[PDB]
Formats: sequence, C-alpha cells, structure tokens
Amino acid sequence: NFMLTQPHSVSESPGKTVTISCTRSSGSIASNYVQWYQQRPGSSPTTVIYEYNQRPSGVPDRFSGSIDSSSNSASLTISGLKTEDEADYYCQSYDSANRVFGGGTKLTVLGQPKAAPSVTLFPPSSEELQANKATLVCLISDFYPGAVTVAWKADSSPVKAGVETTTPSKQSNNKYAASSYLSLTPEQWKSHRSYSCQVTHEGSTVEKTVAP
Amino acid sequence: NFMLTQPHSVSESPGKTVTISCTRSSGSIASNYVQWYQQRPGSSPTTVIYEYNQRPSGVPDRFSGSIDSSSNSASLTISGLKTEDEADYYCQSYDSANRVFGGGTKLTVLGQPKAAPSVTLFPPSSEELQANKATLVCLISDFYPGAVTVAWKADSSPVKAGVETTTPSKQSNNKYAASSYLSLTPEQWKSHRSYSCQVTHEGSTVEKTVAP
Amino acid sequence: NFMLTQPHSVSESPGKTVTISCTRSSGSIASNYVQWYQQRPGSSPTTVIYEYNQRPSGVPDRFSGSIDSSSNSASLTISGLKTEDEADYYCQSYDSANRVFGGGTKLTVLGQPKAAPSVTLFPPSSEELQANKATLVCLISDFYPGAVTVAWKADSSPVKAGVETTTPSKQSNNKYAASSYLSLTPEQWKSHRSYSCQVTHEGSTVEKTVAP
Amino acid sequence: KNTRKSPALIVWGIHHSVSTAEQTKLYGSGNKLVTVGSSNYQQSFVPSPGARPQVNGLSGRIDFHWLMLNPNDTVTFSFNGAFIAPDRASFLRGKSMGIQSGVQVD
Amino acid sequence: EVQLLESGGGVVQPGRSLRLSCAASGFTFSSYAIHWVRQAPGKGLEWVALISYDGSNKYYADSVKGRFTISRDNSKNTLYLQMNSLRAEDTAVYYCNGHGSGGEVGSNWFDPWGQGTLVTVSSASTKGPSVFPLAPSSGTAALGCLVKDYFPEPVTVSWNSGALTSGVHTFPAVLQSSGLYSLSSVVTVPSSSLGTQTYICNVNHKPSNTKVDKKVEPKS
Amino acid sequence: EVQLLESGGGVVQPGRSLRLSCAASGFTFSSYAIHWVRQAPGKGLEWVALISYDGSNKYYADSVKGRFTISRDNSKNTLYLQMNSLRAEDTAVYYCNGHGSGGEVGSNWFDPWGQGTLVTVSSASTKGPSVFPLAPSSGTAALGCLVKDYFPEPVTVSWNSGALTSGVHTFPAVLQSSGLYSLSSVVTVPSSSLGTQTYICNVNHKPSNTKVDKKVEPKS
Repeated sequence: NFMLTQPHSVSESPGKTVTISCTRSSGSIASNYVQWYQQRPGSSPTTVIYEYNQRPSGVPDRFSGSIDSSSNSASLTISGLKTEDEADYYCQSYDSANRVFGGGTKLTVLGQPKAAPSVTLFPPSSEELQANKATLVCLISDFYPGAVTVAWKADSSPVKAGVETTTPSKQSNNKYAASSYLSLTPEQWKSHRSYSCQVTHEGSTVEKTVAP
Repeated sequence: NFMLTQPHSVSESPGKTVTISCTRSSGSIASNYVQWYQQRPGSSPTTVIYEYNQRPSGVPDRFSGSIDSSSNSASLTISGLKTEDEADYYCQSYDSANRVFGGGTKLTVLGQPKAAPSVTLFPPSSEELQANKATLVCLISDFYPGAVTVAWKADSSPVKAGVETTTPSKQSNNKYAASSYLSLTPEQWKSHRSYSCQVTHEGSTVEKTVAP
Repeated sequence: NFMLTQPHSVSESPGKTVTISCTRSSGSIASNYVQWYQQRPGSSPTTVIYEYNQRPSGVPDRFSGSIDSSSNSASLTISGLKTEDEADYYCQSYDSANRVFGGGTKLTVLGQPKAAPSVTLFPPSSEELQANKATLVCLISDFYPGAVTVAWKADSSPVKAGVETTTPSKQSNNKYAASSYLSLTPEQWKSHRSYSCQVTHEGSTVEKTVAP
Repeated sequence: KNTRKSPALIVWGIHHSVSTAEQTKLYGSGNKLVTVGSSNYQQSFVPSPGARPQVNGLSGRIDFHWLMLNPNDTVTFSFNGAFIAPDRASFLRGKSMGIQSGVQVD
Repeated sequence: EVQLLESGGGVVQPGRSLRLSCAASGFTFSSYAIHWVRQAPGKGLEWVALISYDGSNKYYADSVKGRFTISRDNSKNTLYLQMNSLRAEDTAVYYCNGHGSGGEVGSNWFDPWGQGTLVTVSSASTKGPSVFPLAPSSGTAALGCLVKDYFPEPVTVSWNSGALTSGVHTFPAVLQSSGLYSLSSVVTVPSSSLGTQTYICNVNHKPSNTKVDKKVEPKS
Repeated sequence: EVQLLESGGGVVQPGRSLRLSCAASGFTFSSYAIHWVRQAPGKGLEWVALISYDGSNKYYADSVKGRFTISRDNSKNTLYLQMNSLRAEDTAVYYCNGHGSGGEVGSNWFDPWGQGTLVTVSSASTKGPSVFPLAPSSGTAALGCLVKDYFPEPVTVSWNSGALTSGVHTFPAVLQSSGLYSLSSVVTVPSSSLGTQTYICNVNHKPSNTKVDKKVEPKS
C-alpha cells in the first residue's frame, strides 16, 4: 500500500543538532502511529521514540519526535549529538495491521574531517574473456563517512548486472572501504562504448570508467 | 491551472489486484470530482468510476475508487484482474468549468512472461549525408508489455529533433514492436561524439549508441 | 528548518497572465505569512504582495496572491503583463522569528522571439598544462531570455570545480551573454574521457564537449 | 488573590484570529492554551482561528469571560498567548436599579 | 527478567523448510501479540509476521505469504514460525519482538526484542578460488589480484610470498547472487616500479586447500 | 520623508571586522523592529539579522551566528551591525529594512528599505593579466584569447592592434573563488581564413600596466 522513505545517510558535528525525515508515500502520516527505532551494529534494535513524540523511560531529553503533515513526514531530532548516537535509525508505521519499516538512515557523528574515496577501477581480465565472461572490479577505499552509493552505468544509463559489498570500517585508519563487481560478457563489453563506476560520496560523485 | 499525472503504464498478473494513481499538480484533489474512464482500442470510452468512488450500473465490484488527500491523488483499483480489463485508463477532474484529462495509463494484463526489447540501431546512410541530412533508424522489436519509452540523447542529454512511432502489437508473436527516427545533419552528427537510442522497458533501460 | 523553492526563471508574452510558485520544504505554508517582493536591477526591493493576498497601496490590480495548501505553495500572479514588470521576484516566509527568502525568479517579458544560445567551447591551452593546470573556457552568447543553466559534467556526472559568471545583457543586440571556466589539472583531464559544458536554455539543453 | 471582603469581578479575553497565520504572527506557532483557575471555577480555553463573517472589516474576534473571586481566594491565569489580560478588577460598590428605555430623563 | 529466546536457526538450502521458536519469560505472554521481524545482512529491518494474543488473527507480510505460517502455544509460552519453501533472499537475522497494547490504553511503551537468530540460505558448492590478473593502465599507480568464486570463508592472502606488505590492502568479500564468495586484494606502488618486479599472487583458502599464483604484467 | 540611511560600507580583507549603521527618519523608530538583509551580486536576497523594538530580543541568521552582532540606539535612531571575523562569502549589498507590526494589528503594510551599502571582501593582490591561447578545432569558425588572473577591473582589449573589430566580442569578467578577476574575448570568422592571418592578442590592464600579446595558430 505505502512505503516509508528516509534518507540513506546523514552526518553532523558533535554538539550540533540533527534531524532525520520519514516520508510516507501513500496515506496520511497522522493516520497511523510512527515509531522510531535505533539499531547499533550487531545489537538488537531499541525504541527511541514511540507514538510520534513519546520518550520511553531511559532515552535522554535530546531525542524528540515531530510530525509534518504538510510534507506527510515524521522527523526524529537529536540535539547535542554524542558519539554514542552513531547508529542506524529506522522509522516504522502501520498498514492496517501489518508493520512497515523505513529504509534506514546511517547516522555517523563526525570524528574527523570528511574524506573523499580513492576509486581504483580495473579492466576485466583477458583470460576471463577467454572463458566468455566479464566481471569488472571497482575498489573504493579511504572514505569517511562510511556511506557511499555505487551505481554502474552503461555509458550513463541504469545497469543492474553487478554485485557490490556493504561498507565496513578500516582496521587501519578508522575509515571505511568497499568494493564492487559488475558482471557482463565480452559481447556486451564490446557492443557498448564504456561502463562507469559511479560513486556518490556526500553528494560529490567521483567516477571511474572503463572502455574496450 | 493544473494537470493530472498518471503513470504511463502498469501491469500485473491475472487474479492479482492493481492500482492506478492520478496526482493533481495544483489544487486539492477533493476540490473537484474525479471520474475514471476506460478506453479499449478503437472503442469509445466507458466510465468505470464517477464521483471518486461510485460504481455505475454494469461495472463489476472489482473496480473501486479512492482519494489520497495526503499525496493529493486519486486511485482506481481492480481486484482479481481479467484479460478483458486490458485497456487504457484516464482520470479526469475539473478546472472551474473546463474538464481536465489525465495522461493515460496503459494497463496490460500478463499473458506471458515479460520480454525485453531487441534494439537494432542503424548508422545514417552515406548518400543521405550527400543530401546534407541525417536521420537515424532505431528499431525496437520483441518486447512485452507493449509500453516503452524512447529517448534520444546527444551523449546523455535531452534531444528533441526526432519522430518515433506508437507501439502496435505483432501479428506473429503476440508481442509489440516499434521504431524511431532521429533527424539531424552531418555537422551536428560530427560536432557531437555520439547519439544514444535509449529504450526504457519496465524500468530496464536498454540503450544503443551511434558515433561518427 | 525549511527552505522556499521558486523557479529559477519564467517568461510570458505581454498581455498574457503569468504565475510564480513558492514551495515550502517543511511545514505548512499556512503556518506563517508569505510576502512577495519585487526587485528591479540595481533598485531596492519593493513589496508587491503581503499576507498572502493583500495589495499595498500603489500596486495595480494585476498582482494577485494565492495559497495552494495541497502543494504547500504560494503563487504570485500577474494578469496583462507589461514590460515594466520584468524584474526578479522573491517570496519570503517566516521561521519562528527568522525571515526566509526564496531563491528568486527571473521574470522576463517577451520583447522578441526566443533565441537559443551560441555555445563555443575551448580546449585548455597547452602552456597552461605546462604550468600544471587546466581551465576550460565555455562561451555562451546570443540567447534570449537571459536565463541559462551551466552545468559541467565529467562525462555526464556532477562536477563542482568551476566558476561561471552571471548573465548580463548585450550592448549590441538586446540579448544576453555569459561565460564559464572549469578548472582542473592535466591528470584529471587525461584520467577522464571528456568534460561537457551543458547549457539548459528554456528546457532545450545545448551541450558542447571537450576530450583529450 | 482577593484582598477586600467583597467578591471580585475578573474579566479576561481570548483572541480568535482570522487565521493560523495571523495567530502565529502575533503569539508564535504551536497550539495555544489558556487555563483559568479558581477555587470555585476552573476552565480551559483554546483559540479557534478562523475567518468569521467579516464584521466591519475584521474577521477575527475577541471574546470575554468573567468570574467572581470570593475574598481571600486566588485566580490563576496559565497561558501561552492569545490572552487579553486584565489590568484592573472590579468591585461592586452598593445597590442600584437597572432599566431599559429610550425616553428622556427628568 | 523479561526476555525472548529465539531458537532453531541454522544453514539450509532453498526449497526446504524450517521452524523457529521464541521462548517468552518475564511478562504476561498471553495478553500481548507477538511479531517476527528479520533483517538481511547489510540491509535494514523488515516486518515478517504477527499473531494476536489469542491466535485468532495471523497477519503475514506480502513478500512471505503462503510460505511462512505463524503459531503460538500460550500454555508453553512459545512462538513458532514455519518457514517452508524457503528462497535465497530469506537469509536474514530473525528477531521475535512483542508489539501490542495488551488490553491497556495508558500503556507505557512495551516492545521487547530478542537477540535474533541467523538464518543463512546458501545453495551448495564448497569451492576453490579462481585467481585472475588485475593490470594497471599506464607519479603513483596500483595493481591487483582477483580471488573469485570460492566457498566458504575465510581465506589467507599473501602477495609475493608474504613479502610486499607496505602499501597493500585486502578488502572484505562479497556474497554473489550465485551464493559463492569472492574477494580482492590490491597493492599501491609508485609509478616507478612498472615492469621491474613481476608480481605473483599467492592465495590460500584452507578448506578447499587451493593455493594459486598469478603474476601481473602490463598489457599492450 | 520616511527613509533609511545605510553607512559604513567599504572594501575589507577576511578575518577583519566591520560596523554598519542605519539612520532612520520619518517614522516612529522606537516602535518597529529592524532587520538587516543582504544580497550577494548576481545572487538573491538573504535575511541576515533582526532586533526588536526595545532591543530585548536579537535574532541572527544561522549562516552568520557568532560573527555578527546587532544593536540599536533609539535615542539616536540608529542601527548597528557588527560584522567581525568576516569571510569571503559575506561580500554583498547590505540593506537595513524595517519589518514589524509596531503594536498595531490593522497595520497597513509598512516595510521600508534603504538603498543598500556595498561590502566587498576580496583578499589581496592587484595583479597583472596572464594571456593564454584559444585555438579552433578544425563554413564558419571562431578563435579567442584568454585574459586570466588579474586584479582589479577594468581592462582594455585590442585584437591585432585594434584592427579586427568586425565579428568580435568581449565578454564580462568573472570573480574567481580565489578573489582575482578574469575575462575573455572571442572573434568569429569564416572557415576560410584558417592559417592565413596570425592573430596576436594585445591587452591593456591599466593599473598593472601589463600589455601582453598572444598569437593563435592551429595545433596538430
């Protein structure tokens, strides 16, 4: 019936205030209650807000809930951010009886200045084309925050033939790294002029292309 | 004053339920009544819904109308689809006295698995360039459903200098076929690196390019 | 908290009516009053509308204000346009006590048929690459109205490394002219296949590319 | 709190604005509330901003409420805006007689 | 003292069945309705199912209807999720999560969650990694070595027989849609050593006992 | 008779301070609240600050908090904006603008604006223009001449020693983010005269006293 859209990521400096939106595609946001959940890595989710604004016992006064009937959205806002707050946040509302969860919003609290990724694409190996195959290798490293979008393009056009990993942290520089593998065949690899590894990081979309 | 936007196409398996949206660009959807019309190929339109939810005598109980004041939309929903329902559907509302029609929504009921198109582009003929002209030939065939978007791009950029046909069916495979002709001159054909025949089919946007 | 978005430009023939929208990103447009300001070149702004519809003493009956709670917008409409009306228009609403201004809307009244721009891009000078630099030169001339968007692309991708001028008029043809300078280095200039000077004019987006 | 040993006449008012826009302009945004309290009277007032029939040009109204506060009793105005506060309270002096007529005095 | 205990998780193949259980202790189980909520790795939460306090009503997600079947035993305070006819995407952590008013309308927020039980649904084929070359396109550059189509984790990577470690990194693996793992490892170097030292890649995936070399040399 | 007089505008460097003043005459200044609203060149309006009728409340824009400080003297009918710790972007025209109900609710629209005082914040370096070649990529074409990295305006451009004026245009300058000016000048010609006449560019920026030539010749 409807879906809840929240931003893929957001970031703000400690002590500053941050807000996260939750927009309902169909139906009034005031029709059904909205719960705000916090999930830390590996841990089970913990409710931070319930019934649009109610702060359960234990949650500090920084967490506040709000409703914007105009944009049909729900907002979770934290004032005076602390590094403990760095987790994923999910909004959840109700279809008639079924629960509906948001897409998640990775909230990272700044622990250093923002770093753009180091993209290093790779042309497909020759012996793979001798196995009648093609799998590109796009390597992304040294970027902060750990939120990145990786879209491959067949010369600036939507491609869905690839597999790309999640974004784990670095055991070395407290940054995050990731990779991506676009799989095709030498026919498609030669019947198109090039293919682009597009990497949007904090809006700045670095790109690296490969051509036959 | 305002325009009614409805999706270009939609499809669903028989027996399943389907919904079609109608979003009003300016003004409340509850300000004026919304009528839902059905038009079969060649036939005159027949009203399926009137006054947002009212089922005229003859229309089966599967057809239902709804209003979403939040998204300022109107939805026509059919439960338990049947192959007879495969037609175009237009929503119509009212500016003060003038009637306003939706862009149409081609509803195809699945009669087979979805087939992606077979795009075969053609470079412009040489003797045409010897007539100081250039008209590309993009041929689209063997695709189901019969809804396809054909946008030409001057290296990923909006071009409006072409003429493309509607999408009729096949007398052979019960599929649909179409064509497109982008018209230019050899100067523009050589002052740009390439031109793309982009063909979005059920979201999957196949593309074929041409370069000098 | 919220921002007011109004179109970058709009144009209409004299005697015809024109409308300008002002959409509030967060919060009801009816929550706070909306003022409509007119700013002529060099002159100080003069209020044309206040409190959503009120016409201050001096403003002719052509100016009207309206509210669209559905699209959460505010519209300023002029009937029977006159060449004097050709100025910039800003909508302004209120966050709790702070004032918030719209992005501006350049309204040009037609004094001639619309002219598409004459784009002449330039490859970066060689001796500049011998100074380990790269600054492109995109020259835009002979276009009317004087509203143009200039986005550079790293092969159809957002670039923010350039500086582009505003659009002043012509002392010769009563048209408008502008320029743009994308600054990079020969490494990036050779690690990317090309860069595009994209120039949207009245929707028609002329483009000129440069390649190493 | 009432000092004298005769009852007090207290009067306040609510401003139902022409629209939520004017009400926000005057008293800020957010729901407005005026609770009035007293040992023998307790009520809550919420302004309803709306475009009433345009009386003499203004669609907004100001209504008045009143209570008699007995001696040595307290009245509490908790409010958030849209409150027409009183400066003075009234104390009835003695006894009188009220009439209605249009005829001349003598 | 209030807790939920998910049990019955493990690795399965597609087309098969599974059953999950939740043990409730510390509250009036008979009064609240209970929910099943899962989360695929690297993905977000997704509500799966719910059953009422008296089992009269069961509501399933549209993406799981027909296959899963929820049930409960109040006398035993146990929740059951029957995941027959499994697919590949159903691989996720599975939490049992109580969510309901419970007869009261004041209703201080009561929404307990368990620790979640992992349900991995991979196909087959403990496999050996196939190694491919990754050459640099000619004042610094980098080149690599491809470890594709292996199962299962982990592996041990050693470039040039555990010699070149400065400026080298090994990235985590991906789970292909085919169900088999694959990971990469790249080395960064100045543009100087191009052609000088041949770069043989030496991997070691232990269960498959496969160790393959791959030297990188620039093409032409 | 009602008017507002902005004073104190001028050119400054970053990191420094500034103070602005508005002289009010023709109305009851003590009753209305007063606002500071600026506008960068070629850009739109931006509300900067406001102060109440009695100075009890001061509200600043989020983009300017900490640096600017608003104040008023009702006995002198003067408004003051303290712009210390300036940045490069603060360069704008600064209007004082009265905006408030003023105790009345009927309140015929009263919103006066001044003429605005220019505040330019550039860095340094009165510089000489560096000239670069602009060649055409081979029935008409065009070629140019680049005047980059100069300060301050204006300049005087003469192509081929003030000879070729037909089909030639000189476009306005841009303000680089580095604070230094740069402008161009192009000539349009038929595709015939390619290689025939060499094209020497002759500029003259007066304060820098720099006049440099640059001939254009097609590459290969």
